[PDB]
Amino acid sequence: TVAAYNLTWKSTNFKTILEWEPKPVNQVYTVQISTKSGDWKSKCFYTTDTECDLTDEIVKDVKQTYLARVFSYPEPLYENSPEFTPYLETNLGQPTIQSFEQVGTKVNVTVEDERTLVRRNNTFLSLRDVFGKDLIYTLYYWKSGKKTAKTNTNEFLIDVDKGENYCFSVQAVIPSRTVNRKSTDSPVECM
Amino acid sequence: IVGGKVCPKGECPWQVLLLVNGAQLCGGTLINTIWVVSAAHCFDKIKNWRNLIAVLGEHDLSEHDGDEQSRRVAQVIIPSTYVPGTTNHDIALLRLHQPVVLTDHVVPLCLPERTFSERTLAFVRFSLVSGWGQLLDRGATALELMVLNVPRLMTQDCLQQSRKVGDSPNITEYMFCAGYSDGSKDSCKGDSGGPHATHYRGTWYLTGIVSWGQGCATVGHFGVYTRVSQYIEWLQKLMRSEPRPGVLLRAPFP
Amino acid sequence: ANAFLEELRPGSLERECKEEQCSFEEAREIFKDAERTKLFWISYSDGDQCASSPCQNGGSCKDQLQSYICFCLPAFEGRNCETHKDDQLICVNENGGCEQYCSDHTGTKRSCRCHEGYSLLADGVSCTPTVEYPCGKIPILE
Ligand SMILES: CCS(=O)(=O)N[C@H](Cc1ccc(-c2ccccc2)cc1)C(=O)N[C@@H](CCC(N)=O)C(=O)NCc1ccc(C(=N)N)cc1
Ligand SMILES: *[C@@H]1O[C@H](CO)[C@@H](O)[C@H](O)[C@H]1O
Ligand SMILES: *[C@@H]1O[C@@H](C)[C@@H](O)[C@@H](O)[C@@H]1O
Ligand SMILES: [Ca+2]
Ligand SMILES: [Ca+2]
Ligand SMILES: [Ca+2]
Ligand SMILES: [Ca+2]
Ligand SMILES: [Ca+2]
Ligand SMILES: [Ca+2]
Ligand SMILES: [Ca+2]
Ligand SMILES: [Ca+2]
Ligand SMILES: [Ca+2]
Repeated sequence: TVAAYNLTWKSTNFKTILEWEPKPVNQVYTVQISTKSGDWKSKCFYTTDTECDLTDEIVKDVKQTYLARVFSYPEPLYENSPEFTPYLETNLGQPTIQSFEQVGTKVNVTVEDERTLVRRNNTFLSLRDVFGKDLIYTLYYWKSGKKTAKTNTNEFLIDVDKGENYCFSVQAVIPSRTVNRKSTDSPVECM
Repeated sequence: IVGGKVCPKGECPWQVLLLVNGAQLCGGTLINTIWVVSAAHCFDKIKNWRNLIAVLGEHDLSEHDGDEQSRRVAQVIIPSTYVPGTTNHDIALLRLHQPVVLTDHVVPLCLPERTFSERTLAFVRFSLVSGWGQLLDRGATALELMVLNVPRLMTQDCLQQSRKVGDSPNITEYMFCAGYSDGSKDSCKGDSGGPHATHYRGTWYLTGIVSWGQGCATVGHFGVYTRVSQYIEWLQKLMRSEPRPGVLLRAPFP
Repeated sequence: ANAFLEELRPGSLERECKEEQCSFEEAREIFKDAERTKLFWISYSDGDQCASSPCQNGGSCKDQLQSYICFCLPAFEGRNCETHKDDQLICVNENGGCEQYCSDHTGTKRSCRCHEGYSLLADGVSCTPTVEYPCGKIPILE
């Protein structure tokens, strides 16, 4: 047998899946995940896939730092994954502009408060519920010349010239972060 | 025990104190009224085999009370594969001349089944190690029974996380590391033979034996314990056997 | 899309990219600027990866750039919610829910057992002491 390698975390909005190599040839795998002081919990028992969904475990506490390892079968050979702290590393999904209403000389651009995989009371918490104040949205618009705005909520209130039509695009951002601080730009919307 | 705390009297009921000629020798673990599991190396320099005593219900070596029960050790069984002066197969099964009385202060630790221990107990992060050993490397032994919670490591991690040294003992499949590499906590020489007990769903089980390590709580090193799961069958078969004429007995392993 | 002579008319996002499928060039004629056209095109032409209905067992698909995300129902997990959480009753998985010993059995459910001095309760998973001083229990704390 050969130990797995290139263990990588694929996480967006807390949907976290561990991936690895190589493509199993006469060998199966079993994944174990834990917190530094917690017990090891097994997942994807004897799977032949080269991936393992660990979402249900990490959403139990997104602020904890998890370590996972992949056991190889024809103590067993294994490889550790990098440490993973959900709250600080899960990628922010592509946002969606929910709407925008013009009121005189101003426009209110609202950003959809998308849900995450974090469960709570039989429901999925929104990106706002999870990050609270650590999350802000940035607006990149233009008169149809670049313009930008920032909000700590899910809405932007900006000035617009009467008659002219504008186009908008937003990004979810967690300023305090060091890695994956921003999501990709949302689709472009035009009034 | 380095960096631990006193085990409140009665909270380490399976802990055994082994003496030779009345002198402190090693620790041990009671697993039933007549049998005690300790470390093989504890007997490397024993001359008077008829003077080995096992004390149960001990706590404070400077005060005597009614929870103490002494028993002559009628037999010391060591694997034929163990070599004095070394570290592999560091385990000994001791038969007490007379069974001890089970009380609130004298209770045996459970010897688990092999697969349960390998598949479940081995992945419980923390376990307790205890004894009246040195409080510091090269220091004095303890008067009151000490206990410490240490995390277990798979051998591959132990090796990768330990300072690569010269030709030191190898970590075999009959051992496992546990503890810390920052020089703060670990068991020590005088704790040898004592239990490495694992708590799982309301019950404690014997998973290891204080065996060896480079110094005690040495930066870049972990304590090493005999991997008891490898000896479950060996132990069970011996406990069902008849005693031999002499005290020392070497039984084949496997 | 382009119909006979429609290109005589000024560019319209609504008539061209919303009510119809517009090519990159058509999009470029509306937005003009290069970066603006690309910012729009990346999402417009990405295609909805949720179209295949990849999320199994009643899960909900959430579209993303060149990917998707499956939100599963409580009793399911996996990239596509393909894993049945109620079908993992095996010994390696949290000791099969057994309080003490666990034995697997192909074809049927795993069974639980206990160490000497304990008996398996009616629930088939728990173990209760059958003696006064069972192993592994600390009297003064019980
Ligand atoms: C360094 C001498 S030592 O500190 O006594 N370590 C030796 C092994 C050992 C380790 C390392 C080397 C070594 C060799 C080359 C280069 C550097 C070091 C050599 C021997 C060692 O541990 N030897 C055994 C006895 C061997 C016998 N049958 O007589 C021993 O002392 N056991 C008691 C013990 C219990 C717990 C710990 C602990 N948790 N911490 C440490 C020790
Ligand atoms: C639906 O389309 C996506 C595109 O990525 C594919 O990954 C799924 O397997 C399919 O069901
Ligand atoms: C999407 O989310 C999943 C979990 C289910 O609740 C579906 O009914 C819903 O559409
Ligand atoms: Ca005493
Ligand atoms: Ca057209
Ligand atoms: Ca057109
Ligand atoms: Ca056109
Ligand atoms: Ca229309
Ligand atoms: Ca048309
Ligand atoms: Ca053109
Ligand atoms: Ca054209
Ligand atoms: Ca898409």
